[PDB]
Amino acid sequence: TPEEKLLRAIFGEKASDVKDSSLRVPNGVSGTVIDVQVFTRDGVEKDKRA
Amino acid sequence: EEFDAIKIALASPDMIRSWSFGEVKKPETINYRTFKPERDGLFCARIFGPVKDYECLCGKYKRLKHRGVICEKCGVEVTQTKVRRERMGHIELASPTAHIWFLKSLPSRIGLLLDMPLRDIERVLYFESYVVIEGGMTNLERQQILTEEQYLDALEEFGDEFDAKMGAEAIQALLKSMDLEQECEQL
Amino acid sequence: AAAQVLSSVESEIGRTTDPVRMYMREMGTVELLTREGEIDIAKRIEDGINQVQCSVAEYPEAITYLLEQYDRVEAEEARLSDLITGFVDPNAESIDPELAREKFAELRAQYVVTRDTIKAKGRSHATAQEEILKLSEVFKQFRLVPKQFDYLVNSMRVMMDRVRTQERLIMKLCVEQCKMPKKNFITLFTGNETSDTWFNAAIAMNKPWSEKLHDVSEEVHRALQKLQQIEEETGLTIEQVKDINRRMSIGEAKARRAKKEMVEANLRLVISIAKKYTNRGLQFLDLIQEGNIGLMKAVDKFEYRRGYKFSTYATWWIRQAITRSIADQARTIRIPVHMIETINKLNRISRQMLQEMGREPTPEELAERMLMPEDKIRKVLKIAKEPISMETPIGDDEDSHLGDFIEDTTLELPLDSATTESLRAATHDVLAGLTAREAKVLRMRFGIDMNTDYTLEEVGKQFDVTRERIRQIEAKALRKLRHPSRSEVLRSFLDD
Amino acid sequence: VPLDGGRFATSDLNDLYRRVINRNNRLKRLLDLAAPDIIVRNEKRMLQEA
Repeated sequence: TPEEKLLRAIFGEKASDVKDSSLRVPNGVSGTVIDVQVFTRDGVEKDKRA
Repeated sequence: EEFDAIKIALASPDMIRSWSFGEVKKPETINYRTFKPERDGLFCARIFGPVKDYECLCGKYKRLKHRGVICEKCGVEVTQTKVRRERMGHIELASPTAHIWFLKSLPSRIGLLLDMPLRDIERVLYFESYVVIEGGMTNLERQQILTEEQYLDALEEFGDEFDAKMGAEAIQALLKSMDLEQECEQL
Repeated sequence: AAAQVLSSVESEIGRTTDPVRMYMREMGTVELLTREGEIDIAKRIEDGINQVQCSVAEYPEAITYLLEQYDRVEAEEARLSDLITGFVDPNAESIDPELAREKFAELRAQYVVTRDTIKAKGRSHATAQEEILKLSEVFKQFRLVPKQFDYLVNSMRVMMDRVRTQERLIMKLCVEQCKMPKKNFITLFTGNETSDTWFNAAIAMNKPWSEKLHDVSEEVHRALQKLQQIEEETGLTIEQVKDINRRMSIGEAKARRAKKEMVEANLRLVISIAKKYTNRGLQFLDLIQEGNIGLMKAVDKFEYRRGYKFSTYATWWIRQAITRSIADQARTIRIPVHMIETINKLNRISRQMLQEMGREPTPEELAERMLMPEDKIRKVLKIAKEPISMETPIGDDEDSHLGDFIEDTTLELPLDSATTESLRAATHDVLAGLTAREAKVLRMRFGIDMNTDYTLEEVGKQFDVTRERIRQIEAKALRKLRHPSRSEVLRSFLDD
Repeated sequence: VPLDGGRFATSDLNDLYRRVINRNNRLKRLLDLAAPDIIVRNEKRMLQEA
């Protein structure tokens, strides 16, 4: 919308077109992680994380 | 906008055509590569409007200011998404069809208006036997059923005056040729 | 054994609505004629085709139009499109201009020697009749490609329909007006065929019921002028045209009867192929209809000169039709035939891979054996998935279906709507608090509370020709908007 | 709409309309090619059933 365009022109920030679909913790859940599990296919590399 | 009553009646073919804004011919839904509807599919963007919020099919008509501009390449009217909610389409059929729930629902109002049991109109609609629409000669009259052999035996004798069709067409011709006032007076 | 079967079925059916039984009853009446019926049907079809060819040869306007089209396509001296494949192309009982000219030389010679013999004592001369018979016998040895044969048949049908419509219009304008008998009208119309001498004879006759004729006499000649113009454009006799039309109609009726007989005889073969190909697909009725369409398309191109059985040809055509139908239809999304064939090949390979190894086929080994990149295999495995129904129960209990289980992520939510409303209200308030012309330029440049978003030159031509002054005004407005005392209320919208 | 599991969720009414349109197209192709009486009756019965 022209309002957001004017706001971006005023602030002059980059604001790259990148979605924010990260996983969050549900509300009211305060705990501790025991262990994480990363499962990928044979084509994609482990990427130094797994 | 405030309505007073709720009316219910039979729909007219021309009115159903006027309700729609295009005819659906191909049953294609989407493509396996792009999710864009076909130009003649079920939910095509040309007949039912745009998919996204004020955006054409090929993504060329940006700048939402352009409202009601028919494209030359895709032909999508730039409007809102809720337009698809309050609009419908239509299908042009080749042969007429008898409404199932008009005779299957008790007390078979079609058979009551035509003075004929349900079995007879079922045999007529399912193309099991032929029915005489209107007979000018003194041999047969309206509402006369003839089998496959009887129809061939009666067709080789006379001609150009024995009116008989198959199912929906015969019933439509009978409903068109019948007179309500004369039948009411007779009753 | 036809009437008794129908009677027993009609007496046994207790209001049954099974289409399969109805189809079996409709196809079960016609029996089979092995090694003796199909040959006779093909012979009758060939006789009808020969009769149609003779009727066309007796109609020189079709040959004239063909020669005109050939001259038009040859006048450019460079044309090798698909139109040549639709030409005559006679067989010896690829394409080259030499053989074409060699075969058309005698045809053109016969045409130019017959056109000159038209005025020889009339159109019904002995020499002219012999020349027409020779031309017809020569044309009988030329098999026409259906590509342009269908167009010629359609043109002849249109001409015949126009002639019949004119005749029916004249008959109506005569009957509905004067109540004239058909016996005393059609006879004279066929006997004279030249002028209105029959009308003068009818006027000379008493006919007390024909006194009401002056109000339609001005229209009778006006209607017959159209027939006169049609005759002048054609240039042939009405009797010969009517005879050709009747012969063509009889031939077409015989051909249609033979085709219907062949279809009724091969319905059992079609249903046998359907039973041999018993897949659920869409429905058995659609498969039977596709098989019938394939059978008709095969009959429209089948000949008995090969000395083989029609069963194999019909089976091949029905298999092709069913393959095309199952590749195009019988699925939610449309998948091309090539993609279907590739999926079938990949499945046939995976079948052997699992039989040899015992584990699910890995994409790497499948791509190595197929000699194709892994991207294509991955795309095929991703796309080849049947869509899930909308009324599938989420749990073991059939209480709640999949009707409401998907969120509506297409439209916006009240949160963003209220955020945008507050933002636009704040921007409007800021613009109202600033200078008038500054706010006007900012609204005309960006499009706040405006439909069109003007550019620099447009805002210039509207306000001031000097485009640099507009740029300075915009920059000053931006610098005043970036002031902290006025941006302390807009900094909160930094994330949005 | 595509489901969260990377698959598509179709509707039965879409399939019904597709069947009706396919039968109508078959009926039109049969009428344009002068189909026999039995085939025309069967196609009309199928269209009525659809």
